[PDB]
Amino acid sequence: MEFFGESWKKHLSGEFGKPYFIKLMGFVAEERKHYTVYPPPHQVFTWTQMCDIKDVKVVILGQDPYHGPNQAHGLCFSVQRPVPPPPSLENIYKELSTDIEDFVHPGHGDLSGWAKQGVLLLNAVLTVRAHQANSHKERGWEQFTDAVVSWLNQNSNGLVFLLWGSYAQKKGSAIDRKRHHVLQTAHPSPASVYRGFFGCRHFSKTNELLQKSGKKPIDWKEL
DNA sequence: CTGTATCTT
DNA sequence: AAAGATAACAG
Repeated sequence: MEFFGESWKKHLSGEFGKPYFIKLMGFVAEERKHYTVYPPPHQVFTWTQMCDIKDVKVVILGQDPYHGPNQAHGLCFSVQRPVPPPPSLENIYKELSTDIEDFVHPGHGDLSGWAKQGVLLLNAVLTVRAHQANSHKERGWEQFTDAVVSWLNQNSNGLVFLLWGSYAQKKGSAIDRKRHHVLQTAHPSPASVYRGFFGCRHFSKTNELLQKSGKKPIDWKEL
């Protein structure tokens, strides 16, 4: 029992011994000694703890973790109780309300409900220095997350990838566009949401693509 | 009014 | 690479 869920560890451990990862983890450790880094150590890999890797069906991809005190916890866009939904999440909920008829604001920002249904809540970069958005980009996280996306692309079928923001969209290259579905839009952050997110209907679209593939749809209200 | 991306140089 | 411009709205 530990940081990486068993199935994920079993399919990603090969990255552990690679120089870029040994260097990456070294960087994060040094940063944590001089600054506050989010999320906490034991929460950087929460996204491997919600469901078996062979059960992922949808992948919502973000940029990097929330950089405010105790928001980030391993699942992209999610915040544990009693932390109130951050602006980006309130925008996700707003999109969900007009996109999904029955969806109503859950009264909290914890997205474990989606994750448990097979929605991988990943960010392109997995750690961030307090108060500095995307401060840990280009340190090795992207290559690690490329490995994640790559395993899914190669070992799964009919997955729905949701790329939110320019950085997440960089993963676009790694996905067989005819073997999987890739939907891309602006980051739900207030600073960019008006660039396409509001009105993207990614949630209903995901379910329609899912149904056509013969998979049960995600119950976005199940939170 | 301040804090929450994206494009350009 | 890093910073300026630009932008849109809830707390």
